Formats: sequence, structure tokens, C-alpha cells
Amino acid sequence: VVPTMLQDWYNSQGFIGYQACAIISQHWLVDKACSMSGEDAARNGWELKSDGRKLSDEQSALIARRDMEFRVKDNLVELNRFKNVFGVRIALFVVESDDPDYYEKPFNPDGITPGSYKGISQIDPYWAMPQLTAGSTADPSSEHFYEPDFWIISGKKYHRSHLVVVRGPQPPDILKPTYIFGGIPLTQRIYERVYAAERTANEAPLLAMSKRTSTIHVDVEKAIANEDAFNARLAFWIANRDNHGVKVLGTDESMEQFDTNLADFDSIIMNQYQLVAAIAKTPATKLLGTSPKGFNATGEHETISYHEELESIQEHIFDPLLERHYLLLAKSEEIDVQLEIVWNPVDSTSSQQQAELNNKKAATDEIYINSGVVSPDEVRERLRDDPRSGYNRLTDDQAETEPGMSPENLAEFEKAGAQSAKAKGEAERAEAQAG
Amino acid sequence: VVPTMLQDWYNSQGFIGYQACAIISQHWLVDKACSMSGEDAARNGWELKSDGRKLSDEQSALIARRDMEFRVKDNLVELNRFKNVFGVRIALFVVESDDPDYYEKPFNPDGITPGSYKGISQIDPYWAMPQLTAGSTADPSSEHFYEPDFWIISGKKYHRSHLVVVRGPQPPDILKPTYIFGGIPLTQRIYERVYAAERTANEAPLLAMSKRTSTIHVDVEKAIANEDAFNARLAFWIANRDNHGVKVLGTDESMEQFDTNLADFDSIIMNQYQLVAAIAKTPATKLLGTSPKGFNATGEHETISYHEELESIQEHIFDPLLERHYLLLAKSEEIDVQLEIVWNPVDSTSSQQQAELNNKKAATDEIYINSGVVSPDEVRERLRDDPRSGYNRLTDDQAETEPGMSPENLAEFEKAGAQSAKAKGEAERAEAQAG
Repeated sequence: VVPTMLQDWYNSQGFIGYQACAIISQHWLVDKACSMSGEDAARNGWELKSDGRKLSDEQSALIARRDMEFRVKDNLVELNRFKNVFGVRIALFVVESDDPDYYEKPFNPDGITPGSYKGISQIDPYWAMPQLTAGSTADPSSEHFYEPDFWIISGKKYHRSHLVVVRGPQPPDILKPTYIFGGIPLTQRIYERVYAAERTANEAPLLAMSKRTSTIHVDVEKAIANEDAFNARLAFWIANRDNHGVKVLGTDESMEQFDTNLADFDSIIMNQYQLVAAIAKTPATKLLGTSPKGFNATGEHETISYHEELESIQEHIFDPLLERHYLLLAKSEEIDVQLEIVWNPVDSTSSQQQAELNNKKAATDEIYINSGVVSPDEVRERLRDDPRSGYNRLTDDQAETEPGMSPENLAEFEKAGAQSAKAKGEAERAEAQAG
Repeated sequence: VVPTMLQDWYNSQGFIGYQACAIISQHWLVDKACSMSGEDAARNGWELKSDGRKLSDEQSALIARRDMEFRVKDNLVELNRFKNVFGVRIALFVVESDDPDYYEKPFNPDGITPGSYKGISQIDPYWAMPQLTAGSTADPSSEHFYEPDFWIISGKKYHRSHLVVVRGPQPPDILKPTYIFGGIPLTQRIYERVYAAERTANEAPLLAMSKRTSTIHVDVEKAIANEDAFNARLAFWIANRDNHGVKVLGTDESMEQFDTNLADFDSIIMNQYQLVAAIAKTPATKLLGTSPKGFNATGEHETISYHEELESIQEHIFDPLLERHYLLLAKSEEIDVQLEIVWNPVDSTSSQQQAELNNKKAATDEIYINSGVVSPDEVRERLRDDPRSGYNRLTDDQAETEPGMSPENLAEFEKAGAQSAKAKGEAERAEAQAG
């Protein structure tokens, strides 16, 4: 069985509250930890793919205009940030309909009334109130068990399907209502470790101020009698204290001196900041600005652990938001073909590395074209629909489109075919003259 | 539940105030932290593309003249700097209209009266006053909840859409009014860490001044009788103190000496400066001039964490300003096509690295042209509209524009087709003679 001390040590990590989370979020370290996690994932942006190869130019211009008027980038960045701050975040796609009870029925893609998608809003948890139906609470076997069917925001109750909910680590069922059916907040995860790190960082300067504590053993009952000339003389000493002046003090007087050793505070401070980074799932290079004291220099393992793992998780968190946004944008406006989202690579590599990447990819393209695998048209389309490739602005023209020809093998094929015709004709002449 | 001590330790990080921010901003550390963040992002500048290939030269010259008269670079640099200093900055695009209530209606791109865009101004937060409407305060579900609809600057109330607002980390809703609906100021983030770092930097010289504290134990009740010849003798000793003369002092006198150990102050100082860099999200190489003591040498991870992440954040902060500026600079004047801004890469790499970059890109260009992917015209246009590429003055002529010919494959194609004509004619002659 679990011991009582370990049991109530673990049980005391309870939910702290939305007010406490908002109050603690003012601190720089928790703000940074909740901020530069999905912001880096959202940095490189996305690209539109659709069933067709290239979207129509007017369609792309309209999509860009609507995205800029809706502020999608800032929206999902704030979504991730406050989802990390609090336990959960709610994104409501505002859309206009004639029926006052529109946000009561389950969300239907047919209920459009075109030209009605006005934008999105993000509601903090204390402004909302999850509502459980009896069908969503009675049956553990139900796939919507302990999943809020409705959310009372301002009097009215928005249905679950209408809005998009992003939540934290999803605590177990028995204590899911204790988190108001949200998630475990990163503020609750790091309001203690951050405080310990900051206070240890505080203690070294403050103790260094009172490092040296030189004291003098004066006959105090003799200083009692005057105590004005005595204080004046010692104030003069303290004012003109120097490493060349000499202090005269009588017999039966010691004047000892003590000092503190502060060499071991740095290890404690950086050990706590490393744990801040550990809880934040973000490298200490990103949070602290560099690797902490004595730790091994950050490497390929940490770069793939951060740039690839956590950013892909944040991108799959963003994906419901972008998917519903593009549904309610495309289908609501006059379109013909549905839309889908491709995520740009998030490596943020330097210019030299980007050039090396482009050169190696060009070598692969040349090898494939020369071997006759892919036509240059595919390479043209890849360069056009590939940012950071050097050429995002080429033309509207078309390449050969024949499966891996290139001018070299085009000339070779024409010359070989004509020479083959010549040789077959000369062979037929040889048959005729030999016969 | 959060404890009382941790709770009121976190609650104490309140909003210091605009006066406090302005007063603290005089310090060098906070000024540098707020300065060299978006200034580096703005250094490399931008380029203009529009829907067309190249803007007409008269239009480009007019745009350059207007940008120089409006000092756009300096304004956006100051915008980022004081946005970091205070919690929020307001940029108002001044424009003239007949209606004295012009800055009351929501901003409309049609309300131009051409030749009226006179420039931009930046209003400090204490000169402004946000105003919230009942529609912007009653509904948490509203998209503009807790977003000031109007800003009283000088009596009159400018609408939100008319002006561009850049704000800090956007505190949560319950304490958003406590920041006057702005952002969390970087001065509030670093007025204590900066003080601790500077005071620790002060302590080591000041204490090193009073490092040695040699004292002499003379019978003071004997010195008291004369105390003038005694003072003169000791003053003579202190004046002619040297490591060769000898000091005579009678029996029952000790003359001990104390000294302080200061080898551990450097660790504290360079830990606190590293923490200041951590707050500023700026490398210690940029702030302190070099990596601090002991810490691993700054590398590729920190360069991609600063040059790519934070500077792109500053660029997307700048983007509303440039977008509105070009809206009211293009459409206000006589133009035909809208404008779009592209951002130069911000790496500031050395000349040798730039040459290697250009050489590798030229290798990619040669590979693609030889394989028949891209025509040399695209490479010419890229070089023309690519700064730091060596060629930015070339000529106004055109390349082949056929997709990937080059003179080599042009001559090869002509010769191959001609030899094909040869071989096919000889084949026809061979069949004619064989028949």
C-alpha cells in the first residue's frame, strides 16, 4: 500500500485555481515557458494544398485577405500560450444566423448562410462554465463520458461541436471534475520550481552584500560614558576605510573578522533553472538563453527533441483550429474544392545550412531527372510550392513534363533515334545489295 | 491550494507604472535590452514585390522618397524599443480630412482624399487613455472583449482601427485593466535583476578597496596623553609605507592584519548578467559583449534562437505598421497595383560566408539550368531582386527565358536536330536506293 506521507505529499499537488494561474502568469519565467512553446511551432507557418495542384490566384488572394483580417497567427499563438497558462482554452468561431437558438443544436456544416464567418474569439476559462448532460455522465462506456457537451459563456450555452477546445495533459476521470473538465496547468506545474530558482538566484547577491562582517571588541561599559566621541571616531573610520590606513585599538581588544563562502550558490541556481526547463519541456538554451553551469553543451539530441517533437505536438494541437477555420472560410464563401493544410518544416536553420540543403536537394533532382525518374516539371512545382528554396517567384511557364527527359537526354534521344533510322536504312541497303 | 507565501510572492509582481518605467529606462542595461531586439530585425530592411514582377522605376523612386521623408525605419525601431520599455505603444497615421470628426468613425480604406498621407506619429502610453464601449465590455464571447475601441490622446478619441497598437505579452483578462489594457513591461521584468547585477558588479571594486585591514594594538591610555606626536609618527609611517622599512613597536603590542577573499564575486556577477540576458531574450554576447565567465561559448543553437526566432517575432510585430503604411502610401497616391512586403534574411554573416553562400547558390542555379528545370531569366531576376548577392545593378536586358536552355544546351539542341536531319535524310536515301 502507498504510505501516508508519500500519499499526502502527492495528493497536495491539487488544482490551484484560475485566479492563481492568472496571478502567477505575470512572472517572466512562467510567461516565457508558456510562450515560446507553440510560438516557435507557429513561426514557420503553413501552406494550402487542396485536392488541386495550385489554388487559383484570386482564391489565394482572398484567403490571404481573410486570414489577415482574422489574425490567425496571433490567434493560435495566444491559444497555445493561454492553454499552457490555464488548464484549458476555448476557441469559438463566431458566425451569424437568423435563429437566436443557433448555438444550441450540434454544429452542422450545412448551416452556412454564406458570407457569415466573421472571425474567431478565445474565451478564458473563468468566463465559461462546462455543462454535463445525463447521457454524457451516466455511461462510462460512452465515448463522450466526462466530456462537456455544452459551455455556458455569457448566459447562453454553446454546444461542444460548435467550438474548439484545446486542453492540457487530460487528468484521469475520477479527478477530471476537480480541474473543471480541463487539463493540468503548467502554472501549477512550475509555480514552485520557478520560485525556488528565483530565490536561489536572489540569495547570492544579497548574501554577497553582507559577505564580510568585521567586528571590534570595545570595552562597551567604557564606551557607555561618552558614546558621542566614540561613535564619531568610528564613523570617521568607516567613512575613510582604506587598505593603507591603520587602526589603533587598545589592549583587551580583538577586532575579529568573518566572511562567507559563496562559490557553491551557482550550482544550486543553475540546477534549479535546469529543472525549470525540464518541466517546461523547453531547452535551457531557449529559456535561460544558454546552457546552465557545467552542463554539457546542447546538441543534436536536444535540437531534435525540441524542434521536432514538441513543435509537432503543438502543430497537431493547432490542427483542429486551422481545420475548422478553413472549413468555415472555404465552405462559407463561394468555392468549388475543399482545402487542406501542410506544415512547413520547423528547423530555422541558418543561411549557410539552408544553401547546403538546397544544393543537396538540387543534386537529388539532377540525379533523378538524369536517371529518368521524375520530370523537371515536378522539380519546378516543388521549388514553386516550397518556401526557403531560393525560387518562390519563378514564372507561370511549364517544363518538359515528359517523365525525366532534360535537354541532355532529349538531344541524346533525338540523335540516337535518327542515327538508328540511318543505320537501319543502311542495313536494308546492305541486304538489297547482298541479295 | 497555492500557499499564502508563494501567492503573495507572485502577486507582488504588479504593474510598476509608466512613470516608473520611464525613470528606470535611463539605465544602460534596460535601454540596451529594449533597444537591440527589434533594431537588429529592422537592420536588413525589406523589399517590395506587389502582384507584378517589378514595380515601375518612377513608382519605386517615389516610394523611396516618401519612405525617407517619413523616416519609416527610425519610427518602427523606436516603436519596438518603447514597446519593450512600456507595456504598449500606439502608432497613429496622421492624415487630413475635411470632417473634424474624422477620427470617430471606423477606419475605411475609401476615405482618402488623395495626397493626404502626411506621416506617422507615436504616442506614449501616459499621453493616451483607452476607452471601452459597453459592447466591448459586456460580452466575453465578443471578439473585441477587453479591447479598447477608442483612445483619447488629446481630448479627441481616436478609433481603434485608425491606429496601430503594439502591446507586450498580453496579460490575462482579469488583470488586463490593471495594465491599462496594454502589456507586461520589460522594465517591470528587469528592474530588479538589473539592480542586483549592477550592485554585485559594484561590490567587488568597493570591497577590494577595503580588502586589507591591518590594525595595531597600542596602549591607548598611553597614546591619549600626547596623541599628537603619536599621530604624527603614525602619519609618517602611513605616508612612507613600503615593503622594505621596518616598523618598531614595543612589547604588549600585536599589530595584526586581516584580508578578504574575493575570488567568488565573479561567479555571482556573471551569473546575474546571464540572468539579465535570459530576461531580455537576447544573447549575453549581444548584451554583455561576450559570453559570461565559465559558460560554454555561444554557438549555432543560440544564433538560431536569436537571429531566427525573436527577430521574426519583431518582424511580425512590425508587419502591421508597414502594411498600413503602404496601404495609405499606395492607395492614397495615384497607383494601379497594391503592394506586398517581403523580409530580407537577417543573419548578418561575414563576407567570406556570403561569398560561399553565393557560390553554392550559383552551383544550384547551374545544376537546375543544365538539367532544364529553371531558365537563366529566373536566376537573373533573383540576382536583381536579391540584395547581398553581388549583382544588384546588372542590366535591363533579358535572358533566353526558355525553361533551362543555356548556351551549352542551345548549341547541343541545334547541332543534334541538324544531325538528326542528316541521319533521317540518309535513311530516306538508303530506303530509296534499296527499293
